[PDB]
Amino acid sequence: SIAQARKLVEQLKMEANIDRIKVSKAAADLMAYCEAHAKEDPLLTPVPASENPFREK
Amino acid sequence: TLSAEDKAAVERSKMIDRNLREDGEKAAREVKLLLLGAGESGKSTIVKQMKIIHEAGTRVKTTGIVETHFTFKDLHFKMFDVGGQRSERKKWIHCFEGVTAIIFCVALSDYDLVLAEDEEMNRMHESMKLFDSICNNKWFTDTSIILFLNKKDLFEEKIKKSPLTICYPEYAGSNTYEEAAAYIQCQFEDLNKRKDTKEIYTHFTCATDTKNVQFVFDAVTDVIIKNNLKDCGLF
Amino acid sequence: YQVITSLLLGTLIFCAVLGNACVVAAIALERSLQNVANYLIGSLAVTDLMVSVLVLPMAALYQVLNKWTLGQVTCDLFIALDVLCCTSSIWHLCAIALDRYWAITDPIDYVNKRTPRRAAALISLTWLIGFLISIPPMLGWRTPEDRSDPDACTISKDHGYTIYSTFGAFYIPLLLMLVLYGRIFRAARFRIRKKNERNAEAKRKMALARERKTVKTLGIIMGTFILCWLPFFIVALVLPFCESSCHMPTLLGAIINWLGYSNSLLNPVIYAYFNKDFQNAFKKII
Amino acid sequence: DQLRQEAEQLKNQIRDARKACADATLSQITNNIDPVGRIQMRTRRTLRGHLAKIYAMHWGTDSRLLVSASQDGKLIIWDSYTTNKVHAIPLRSSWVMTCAYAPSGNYVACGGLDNICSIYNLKTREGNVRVSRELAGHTGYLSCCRFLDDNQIVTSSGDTTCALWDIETGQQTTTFTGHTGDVMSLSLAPDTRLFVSGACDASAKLWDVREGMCRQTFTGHESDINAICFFPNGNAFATGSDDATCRLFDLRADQELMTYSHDNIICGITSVSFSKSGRLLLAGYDDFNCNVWDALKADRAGVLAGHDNRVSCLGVTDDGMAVATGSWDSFLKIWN
Ligand SMILES: C/C=C\C/C=C\C/C=C/C/C=C/CCCC(=O)O[C@H](COC(=O)CCCCCCCCCCCCC)COP(=O)(O)O[C@H]1[C@H](O)[C@@H](O)[C@H](OP(=O)(O)O)[C@@H](O)[C@H]1O
Ligand SMILES: CC(C)CCC[C@@H](C)[C@H]1CC[C@H]2[C@@H]3CC=C4C[C@@H](OC(=O)CCC(=O)O)CC[C@]4(C)[C@H]3CC[C@]12C
Ligand SMILES: CC(C)CCC[C@@H](C)[C@H]1CC[C@H]2[C@@H]3CC=C4C[C@@H](OC(=O)CCC(=O)O)CC[C@]4(C)[C@H]3CC[C@]12C
Ligand SMILES: CCN(CC)C(=O)[C@@H]1C=C2c3cccc4[nH]cc(c34)C[C@H]2N(C)C1
Repeated sequence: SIAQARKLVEQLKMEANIDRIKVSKAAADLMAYCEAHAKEDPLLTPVPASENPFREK
Repeated sequence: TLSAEDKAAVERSKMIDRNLREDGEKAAREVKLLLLGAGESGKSTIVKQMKIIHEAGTRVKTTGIVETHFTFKDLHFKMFDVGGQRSERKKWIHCFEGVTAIIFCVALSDYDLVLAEDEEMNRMHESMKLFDSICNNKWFTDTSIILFLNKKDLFEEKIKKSPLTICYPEYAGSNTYEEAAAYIQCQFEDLNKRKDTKEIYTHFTCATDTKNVQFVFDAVTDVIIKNNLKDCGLF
Repeated sequence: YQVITSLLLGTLIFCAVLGNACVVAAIALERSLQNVANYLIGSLAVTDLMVSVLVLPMAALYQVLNKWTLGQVTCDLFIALDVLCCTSSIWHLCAIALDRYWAITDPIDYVNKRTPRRAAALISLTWLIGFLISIPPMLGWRTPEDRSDPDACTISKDHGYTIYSTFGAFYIPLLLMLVLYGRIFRAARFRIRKKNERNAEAKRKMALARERKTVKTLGIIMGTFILCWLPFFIVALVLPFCESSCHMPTLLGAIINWLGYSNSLLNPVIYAYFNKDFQNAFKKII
Repeated sequence: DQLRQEAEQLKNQIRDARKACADATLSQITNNIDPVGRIQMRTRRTLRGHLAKIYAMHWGTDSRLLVSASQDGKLIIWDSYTTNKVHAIPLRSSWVMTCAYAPSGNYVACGGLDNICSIYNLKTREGNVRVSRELAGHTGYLSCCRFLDDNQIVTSSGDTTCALWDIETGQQTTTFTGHTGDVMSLSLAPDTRLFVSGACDASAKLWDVREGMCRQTFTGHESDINAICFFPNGNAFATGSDDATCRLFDLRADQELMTYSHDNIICGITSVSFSKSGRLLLAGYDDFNCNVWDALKADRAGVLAGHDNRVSCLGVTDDGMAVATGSWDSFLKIWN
């Protein structure tokens, strides 16, 4: 099982060379996406039954 | 509401529901059995013994699951062989919850043999471990097991040549087919932790054409009768 | 005076109605409780509910007031509903016994030929027998003594009619139930009978436990049926043939009538409030 | 050989880089956010007709038609608005544990213990559904399948390998290897260029569809991952496992952001999906309950009780109007 070891180490070294951003930036980009699309989310903010396809036509 | 398209849609839905109910009623009239065992454990021999003159009550080969459909004495059986599923059992073993019985096939002649993965692992011990794992699952706590002890003649020749003490160090008895076979049958039955709920039916696979299928039929009818008795409060 | 009897009959009727309605509702709104046996248990519950909401209020009003204050036509309607709904309940017990006998003795027909149509046919036959026992008195077989007393509601005393109704409502169902449950008791024992010493002892203890369980269950079913309906039908068969020298106390007659009526309250307990599936469904509802 | 030394050295280097990129946790960043609050959902439609345990469902892109797969060998196309069965496809093998509905709405796929992914043509001249192609080549049970396109479908099976199929030809265009355990779930990125797969080796891997190699590996769970779903943004994904924990991983941060676990849940997650905005994380559990999680707060916002056996499949419409949960009780419930 030595041939697969070369492939595994190549995979790890290819994974380790990617560019990474700060976790604060990632959390901020998730917050921005959630707040920008919050008004467009029927489940988060209940929709009136007039335009609710599953309650009234 | 009163539109033609809505009426057509509801009519199609009702027709589809009728077809589904008919198909479900037809499928409920079938006894489902799960076939298990080791690799060369005589599962193929048992399956071929089932399919003699009675079967079927550009497709691509599955090789994942094989369904054997046979009818014996006006009873429809569907036997599912999952030998070709080389994967983790716990991720799909719950799909077979609700089968009438489990046909566990173990070869008596593999006690001397060992697995190819490592020398210090008997094939019979692997079969016993599989039987213990499958008999005490949280899904098969209510399901009876039909145990088949295949290769009785090969087992007799092997024990006449090689003793049973290698497979069972604690074994102490005369090297004869009857005593060794009874000991193996008792060892497999002692792995049933759910004694009060399920029953193990053991049969020694024989060359006679209809005895194995007859044993399966008797075990299945006994299971159905005992389930009815339990429902009635009489068992 | 009669307030205690009024409260006792009211609570008995309320318990019977509540139990039967609960069983019917549980079968209706539960999806696991949708098989042939539970359909028969639901039809029995419906029949007992009809007994408890159509016959029991009028019987209690008759008992409390000690006289019939509803009219001769209403008296005939009461007698007809009483015989029809109670014969249907007894024949539902018989049909449940027959279905259990078929399920235990014939696994092949249990798997293949057992369909809800069989349950519907059994219910139809039970109600048809109830009609054939309760309707013929409404059409003939009425001596003038039945309506001779305006302040009374008594069944026909004709020997032929009393034999026909009493036998075809209790004694044929009783004999059929006894035979069916004896055969079921034989089959259950046959199935129960069929270190090493420890395993053998454990198996023997298990076999005696199962034998005790089956004896207890069959005893419960048969003893409930007997103690509820046998005392009434013995009197219903003897008194018509004994015109004199067999005066019947009102207390004992009312007691044997209300034992028969309370069979409808006991039936949901025996057939629904004991098996595991119904208990699980009721707990899920609650 | 000696390759394990530099293998663990590279593992340590990756861990050190991930720790260096971790300056503040997601909770600290989102602390000032007001809570989404307790969320009220009631069953609006109850789709009836399945006679066995339901293992998979998938919504249409029109947010009205959904496909469900169950052990009775039926593949029913529902109309969630009117509770009408548009189609009922009889499967050759009744052991089906995945289904997908094509984005174009023309095809439906399913697969199971049989190692074949069957493609069914819904829209045909005669109006009767027929098996378009049967995709064979997997050596394990098909766990998940997603229509990459009207002609491409990506599958994940219990042979530790995900595959990319060409439905027109029927051959595996690309095979994605690298997983150590059975691959249980699969989710396509919204841009239709990447996908993540959660396997039984307690890890999730990000794959490049065109290039066909594992870009990233995320190892946070303590048990096998049963469910995976991208964030609507496409830069994150949530994973459900038998560890009774849901974990939000970020592609760019290359590590875990939030853990969605409670002391009162000890049952594994079978299904995971996000709301339209991504603020709600809906997860199905083995205790026949679905918990709505504040994806940015790790606080439960609601419970979708109403199933009896075990919520096995769960999905949210593209328009986000409703969420459908199918369970082993043979009933699919639209919640909205
Ligand atoms: C001398 C030696 C030995 C003998 C001496 C002593 C020991 C035995 C004495 C005789 C027995 C009397 C009655 C025993 C009741 C009893 O223990 O019941 C058990 C549990 O119930 C409760 O806990 C409570 C009861 C149910 C809950 C209340 C239901 C509602 C009541 C009011 C209804 C109206 C208002 C709603 C359940 O019953 P079980 O465990 O006794 O055993 C069986 C039962 O006898 C079979 O009839 C039944 O068959 P089925 O007809 O298909 O249902 C079986 O399924 C099974 O339940
Ligand atoms: C009309 C109403 C008021 C009657 C109320 C009483 C009944 C519920 C009684 C009458 C006869 C009784 C039965 C008489 C004897 C037995 C055997 C007894 O013993 C056992 O456990 C059986 C096994 C064994 O003895 O080894 C269990 C209860 C049971 C079935 C009894 C259950 C309760 C019954 C049906
Ligand atoms: C097994 C479980 C379900 C208990 C069942 C008990 C019943 C059989 C009991 C409960 C209340 C009893 C009743 C309470 C009071 C009376 C009034 C009593 O009145 C008289 O005897 C005097 C007036 C007359 O009848 O002329 C007659 C019996 C009766 C109807 C009783 C009949 C038997 C009943 C219905
Ligand atoms: C004064 C009370 N009355 C007149 C209404 C009765 O005698 C009732 C008539 C009955 C009766 C007669 C004959 C056959 C039968 N099968 C089932 C029953 C039945 C029910 C049975 N109830 C319990 C008492």
